[PDB]
Amino acid sequence: GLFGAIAGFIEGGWQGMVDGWYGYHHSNEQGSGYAADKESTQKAIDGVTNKVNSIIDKMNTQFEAVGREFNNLERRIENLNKKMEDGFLDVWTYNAELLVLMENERTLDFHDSNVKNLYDKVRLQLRDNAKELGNGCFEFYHRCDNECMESVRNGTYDYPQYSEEARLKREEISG
Amino acid sequence: GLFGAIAGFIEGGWQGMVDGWYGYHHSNEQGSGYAADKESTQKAIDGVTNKVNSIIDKMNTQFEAVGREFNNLERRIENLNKKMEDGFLDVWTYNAELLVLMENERTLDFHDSNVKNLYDKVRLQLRDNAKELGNGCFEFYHRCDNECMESVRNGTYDYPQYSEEARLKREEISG
Amino acid sequence: GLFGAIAGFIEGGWQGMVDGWYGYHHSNEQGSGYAADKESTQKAIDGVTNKVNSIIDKMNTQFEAVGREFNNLERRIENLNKKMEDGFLDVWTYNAELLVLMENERTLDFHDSNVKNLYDKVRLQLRDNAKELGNGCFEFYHRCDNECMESVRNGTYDYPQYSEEARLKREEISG
Amino acid sequence: DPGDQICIGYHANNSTEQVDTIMEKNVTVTHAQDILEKTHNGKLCNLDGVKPLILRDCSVAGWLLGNPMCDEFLNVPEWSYIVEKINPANDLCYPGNFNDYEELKHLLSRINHFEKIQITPKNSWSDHEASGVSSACPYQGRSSFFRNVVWLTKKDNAYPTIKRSYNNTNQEDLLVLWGIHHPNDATEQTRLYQNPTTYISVGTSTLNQKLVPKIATRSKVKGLSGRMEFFWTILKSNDAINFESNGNFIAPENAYKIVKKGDSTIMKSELEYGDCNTKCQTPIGAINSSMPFHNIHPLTIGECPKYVKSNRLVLATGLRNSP
Amino acid sequence: DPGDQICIGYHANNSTEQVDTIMEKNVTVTHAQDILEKTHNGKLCNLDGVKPLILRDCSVAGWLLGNPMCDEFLNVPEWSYIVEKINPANDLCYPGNFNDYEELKHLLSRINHFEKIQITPKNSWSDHEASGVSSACPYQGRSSFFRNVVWLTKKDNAYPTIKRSYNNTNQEDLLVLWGIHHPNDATEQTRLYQNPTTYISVGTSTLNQKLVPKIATRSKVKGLSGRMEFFWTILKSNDAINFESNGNFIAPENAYKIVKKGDSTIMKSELEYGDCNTKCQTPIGAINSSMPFHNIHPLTIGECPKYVKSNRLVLATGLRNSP
Amino acid sequence: DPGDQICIGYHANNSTEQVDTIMEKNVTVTHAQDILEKTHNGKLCNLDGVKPLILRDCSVAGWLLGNPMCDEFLNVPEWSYIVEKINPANDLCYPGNFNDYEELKHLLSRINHFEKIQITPKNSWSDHEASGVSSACPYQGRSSFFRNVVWLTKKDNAYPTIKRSYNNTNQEDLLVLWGIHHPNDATEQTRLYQNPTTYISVGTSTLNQKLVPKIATRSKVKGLSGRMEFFWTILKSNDAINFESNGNFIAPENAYKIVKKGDSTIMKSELEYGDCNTKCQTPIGAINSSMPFHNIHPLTIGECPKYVKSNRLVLATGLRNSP
Ligand SMILES: *[C@@H]1O[C@H](CO[C@@H]2O[C@@H](C)[C@@H](O)[C@@H](O)[C@@H]2O)[C@@H](O[C@@H]2O[C@H](CO)[C@@H](O)[C@H](O)[C@H]2NC(C)=O)[C@H](O[C@H]2O[C@@H](C)[C@@H](O)[C@@H](O)[C@@H]2O)[C@H]1NC(C)=O
Ligand SMILES: *[C@@H]1O[C@H](CO)[C@@H](O[C@@H]2O[C@H](CO)[C@@H](O)[C@H](O)[C@H]2NC(C)=O)[C@H](O[C@H]2O[C@@H](C)[C@@H](O)[C@@H](O)[C@@H]2O)[C@H]1NC(C)=O
Ligand SMILES: *[C@@H]1O[C@H](CO)[C@@H](O[C@@H]2O[C@H](CO)[C@@H](O)[C@H](O)[C@H]2NC(C)=O)[C@H](O[C@H]2O[C@@H](C)[C@@H](O)[C@@H](O)[C@@H]2O)[C@H]1NC(C)=O
Repeated sequence: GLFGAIAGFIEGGWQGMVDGWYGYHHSNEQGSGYAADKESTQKAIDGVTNKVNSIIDKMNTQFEAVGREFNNLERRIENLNKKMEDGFLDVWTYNAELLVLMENERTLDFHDSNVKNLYDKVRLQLRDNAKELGNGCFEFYHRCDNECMESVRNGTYDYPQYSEEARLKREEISG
Repeated sequence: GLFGAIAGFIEGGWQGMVDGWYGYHHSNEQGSGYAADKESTQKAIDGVTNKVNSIIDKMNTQFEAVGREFNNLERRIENLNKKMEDGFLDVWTYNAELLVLMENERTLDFHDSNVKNLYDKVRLQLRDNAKELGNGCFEFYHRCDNECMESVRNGTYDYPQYSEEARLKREEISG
Repeated sequence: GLFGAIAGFIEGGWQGMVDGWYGYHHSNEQGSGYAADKESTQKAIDGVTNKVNSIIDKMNTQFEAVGREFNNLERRIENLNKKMEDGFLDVWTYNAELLVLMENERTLDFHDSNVKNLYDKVRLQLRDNAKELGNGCFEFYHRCDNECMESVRNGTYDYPQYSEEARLKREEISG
Repeated sequence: DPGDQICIGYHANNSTEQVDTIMEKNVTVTHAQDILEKTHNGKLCNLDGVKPLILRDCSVAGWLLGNPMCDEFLNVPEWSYIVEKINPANDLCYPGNFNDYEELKHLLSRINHFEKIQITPKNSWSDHEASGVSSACPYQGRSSFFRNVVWLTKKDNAYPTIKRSYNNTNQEDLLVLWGIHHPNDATEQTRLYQNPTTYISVGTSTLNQKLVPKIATRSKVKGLSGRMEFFWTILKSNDAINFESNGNFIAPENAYKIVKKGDSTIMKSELEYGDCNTKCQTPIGAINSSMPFHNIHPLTIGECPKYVKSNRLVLATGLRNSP
Repeated sequence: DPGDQICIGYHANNSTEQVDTIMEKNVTVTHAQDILEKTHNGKLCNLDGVKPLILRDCSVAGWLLGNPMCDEFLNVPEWSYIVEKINPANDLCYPGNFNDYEELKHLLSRINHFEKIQITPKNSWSDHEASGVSSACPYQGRSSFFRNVVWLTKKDNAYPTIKRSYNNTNQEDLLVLWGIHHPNDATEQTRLYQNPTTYISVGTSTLNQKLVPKIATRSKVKGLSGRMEFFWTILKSNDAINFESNGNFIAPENAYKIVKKGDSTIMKSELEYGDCNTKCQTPIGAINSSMPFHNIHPLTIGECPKYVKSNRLVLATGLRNSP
Repeated sequence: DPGDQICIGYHANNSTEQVDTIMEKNVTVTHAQDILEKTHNGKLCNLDGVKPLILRDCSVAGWLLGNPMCDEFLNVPEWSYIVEKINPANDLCYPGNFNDYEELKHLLSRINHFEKIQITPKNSWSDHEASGVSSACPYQGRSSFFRNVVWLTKKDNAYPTIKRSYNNTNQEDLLVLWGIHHPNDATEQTRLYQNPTTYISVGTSTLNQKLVPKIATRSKVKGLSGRMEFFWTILKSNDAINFESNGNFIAPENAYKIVKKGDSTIMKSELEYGDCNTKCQTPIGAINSSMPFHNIHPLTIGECPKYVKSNRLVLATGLRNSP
């Protein structure tokens, strides 16, 4: 994609995440598990639905063909009528197909932007209290249970609360 | 947004900033204050203005309906004429609304991209001479009058010129 | 650009790089030189070439004008015929010009994206074994020959394999 | 020791649905929405509750003029649309043509109900023979003629000038039909109408018409080389129509009150009634769908999706899917 | 202790202007530009310096033929466009029809100025009476007739054959008008024209016409059962027109030189002159704007915005605005 | 001392090609693909292997009726398309008109080859003179006439009634032409045709036509004030056409079998043949290109790019180019 998140710096999708589009996998002493970011997926399901409806609403006024008949000496206006009717069908066929191709592209990049934007939402919370592995994961420089994890999933993660604890762990590695 | 800048990792705009679209807020002993980045706002006013002119100009030659009259045994051609003229008004109405809906979307994503590119313009200058707070602000690691701020606003900021004061301060936090 | 790579945090293009669109310039004891990114230039050639073809075929069915003649007392259907054909012609000209204008925009920003994602492909490999100069360049914290240079080009760069060689060098600077 | 870690990722599943994009085709995605209806039931149904007028092998002329082989339609109820075949078998039984036929058919597409009324009783022609018939218009093994017009001929050996007027005293506008006979030679002319040179005048507040027979030799169509030429007018409520004639007159017998105007169409289909119901009908089958597009036929009537020529039209709602 | 700090941010204000986008409606933005003109003055104006030809209750046919109730328009100056009502009251005072009226009207929409000339002095009919008059054509409470054609009838008890010719010696093309009278019975025919069997021949380098009256019974329109049928031609410069008739002839008295062609149209409007001026006119009011779009009426004349059916069209220039 | 470095960057070159975008015009780019063909060879060529029919100063009417100046086209080979000038000099040599001409010209756009057949040998007029000739149709300094129709006049002092019939026994449809002559006065009528009151009846399974001369005064066109009006019909395979007349008949001599149907058009061009070959032809030159668009002319025939009004149409393939 255009942002490097989906099928980029974070490879592959999570079969086991069935609750949403974007989210978190955690691994501490209380085992593993998946959890969806409700805020970033509700914004995304509402964004895509509005677009889909916005595509349908733009085609409410569109050309409708009607049958007209002509005698054997009205071949010129019969031809004028056929070209005119095929002409608009081609125009609206082009307009729909192009609208589908164009928004499909921007929907996929919407999902790409949303995942990378979620990554940087967590990356700016941990700072140096965790290390960027470069595959979408952060290895903490301290202990993080299942309410600390919850604090970063809802963005309440208070930094200095683990600042000193982590610093000591960094000094052990740089020795 | 698609970039996470406007209403993203930095929410809300600066009401007190009246000189441009994007810029800086600074706070040292020499009081506080705003300063607009005119360079990044000038590229953007030129960018948006050109777009507006390019959409209006692409529709200068467009379908115009003319009154034609038909008698009572010409209802077929009268109907052909009516369907054709409505037909083109609907095509050009669709073309105008859709062009607005699409470029409005891309006008907004143009702006956070300009904010994000500008954020990364100073972030890539200070590096470890500053700490990223993660909300659009940097509390840098040294002393800056109102000409130090000037060097980063125009991108002439020499790194080692203040690396040591910061280095000691990094060592001071490392104490 | 919309992503800040081309004509942004990395100024200018490389006249001396002739093998591809995006790539690397290296400087070790074994001299300097340019080298193309093989994987990323084909994905981009596949991307632009396919788009070019999808634009040509989305206009394969389009309005074709035909000659029609009318006598002196058919001015109304003569005029209707003229408006109908001029009308479809104006519609298809707009569709062609606007499709080109809109995809030109998206082609240049695609390039901007491909360069930035390539930047992040090596930045997340080297981490602290290198210093981001902030101009698109990385100065290593160790010695890097011409099998080290290729190793970062294939995403085979082993981080812990020489982290210590690098860690001591930072502390050598950190003294 | 490697410690606690939190990772960011996205949904993936076993979906196989593909989607097209400008730069890449057949991109597999987690969730997609089809917006193109591609299926129909292959039958002609009622539109909302209203049944179409299904002409069998009868054409609009056969119905309106009263081809004896179309008596099924002597008095049709309100219809939702008209169905006619491409080459109807029971059209003009006597050879000839219908004047401004296509403008008539177009008027019909704005009409949902006719009511037939008799405006000249066959027993009101006391100085003419009102019994013209032809072997080209058989009814029940015998020669007949159109039912809604009457073929007048000479009685004894005379054809007095007919001066007849009819006043549309109804509230509704009237569709009135009539004709003129073009014989093959002066002998046949004198046998049927006596008078060698004849005319027909038709007068209305707007119509000011004069017809004259074209007595001439022409090809046999269905064994006849004579021709019948028919005409029509809409007699407005309270206006009167005037006929003056000394031969070759195919006089109006029945006329049509326009009872209800509205949306209708004349569909060309070979299909037959289906005893089903729909809100969207095409000549090749009806549509029941909530998708906004379809590609089955451009000619539809009712509440319908928008026609497009596409074979496939799929929207991406979800994200790109991993192998 | 907290040291020196720098923050990077963007503008916000008290703006309430909303903008639509594909994925989101009603996005408040700092700066927006409206590009859709939605207002007009509700008047009929001059187009540049030029006044329209405003027919009041007169139709185009009423004007050109010279309906006595249209004497306001005997010699009109150059116009910018023509305004006509939906159902003008003063049309053909005498009942009948205007042949090829719509093709005449379309020619008229390509013309900016006529100059009326006399092509036959009314005192040149020395063997016919040229004072024909009708109660369906009142002028001052009395019977009159069209001013641009003359109703010829018999003088003494004869209608000598008219053989009259006119050569367009002018440099401009001539619009020439004439008619034929259709009486209701043979007695009126002889009362007006003496000759029972009459014709009208008209000849040009291209016109080759022969009319024959239709004497017949028909409905009363405005107390009359007669009809007048009018015809028109464009006589090219240096060409001649030739008339022959032995009765029922409504002869040309005045004709129109086509002095200037250009863009105009015939607008249908109930409005009256407005004593204003514009660069852009619609049937329901004039437009003074620099907007690139408008939604007031699809039929405009002059330098105008582009018509669209949109109720609203707002462009986003600024940024998303914070609550 | 400073160590090893790796840099990520992009291509640049000395290219100058500019490209347009929504926000900025003339952005210089490294690689572009032009897709707009703007050139033609400026001549009339063959389409595939097949030569066009280039009428020189002849019109389609002049060709089919057989204007003596169009003997070059008496038997033309199969054509790919037809080239005719805007105002061809050799048209209807005798003044008059061609009935439903534009509908005939339209029929012509699906015909690639005629094969002319004789339907009445000129030596079958034993009771009429078949030698009508006119100074309006000169051939080699002398009065001649159309070669495909025959001007019959009285013989001795009689014009017996003509009854001639033809049954199209061919597999292909037939184009049949005939005409009527309108004299200037009753004296000329009896001088040429003896009978003062004349007719022409033409009959087909579908045609039922009756013409009568319009004897009247008209302006001289090419020194003559008489007129000839021509008519045409398509006689289907196995149908018959019937002609009856007692004067003023311009009789069919030759008719056309429609032997090959296919795609064609009538192009209006002043150009002449070019001895080249093309796959795509326009009225002002041929197109040899691989471009998907072109801008030379809207009327093309064959395998062509799509017409657009654009002056420039360039795609960006490479990236923005550095100063
Ligand atoms: C046009 O001519 C056809 C062919 O003529 C017949 O065959 C010839 C080889 C020769 O023997 C002629 O003298 C023959 O009549 C003719 O069609 C034929 O008509 C006969 C009736 O006598 C039929 O029995 C025969 O089947 C038929 N042949 C074919 C191949 O159709 C047409 O005459 C009649 O044709 C029939 C089909 C009807 O259309 C009828 O109205 C018509 O009289 C003849 N066309 C016309 C308009 O006269
Ligand atoms: C058609 O028949 C109706 C019914 O009689 C006629 O209308 C009536 O005419 C009488 C005058 O004799 C009048 O007093 C009635 O008020 C009127 N009734 C209605 C419902 O209109 C009509 O005759 C006449 O109609 C009037 C309106 C007028 O147009 C006149 O020209 C006409 O003769 C009959 N129509 C015709 C054409 O005779
Ligand atoms: C209409 O009147 C004009 C004015 O007299 C005629 O044109 C003149 O004709 C004479 C010959 O009779 C010629 O010497 C003059 O040069 C010519 N004047 C002009 C300005 O062209 C015209 O008569 C004749 O015009 C010529 C050109 C030709 O068409 C001939 O057939 C025609 O009779 C008059 N037109 C008619 C139709 O009578």
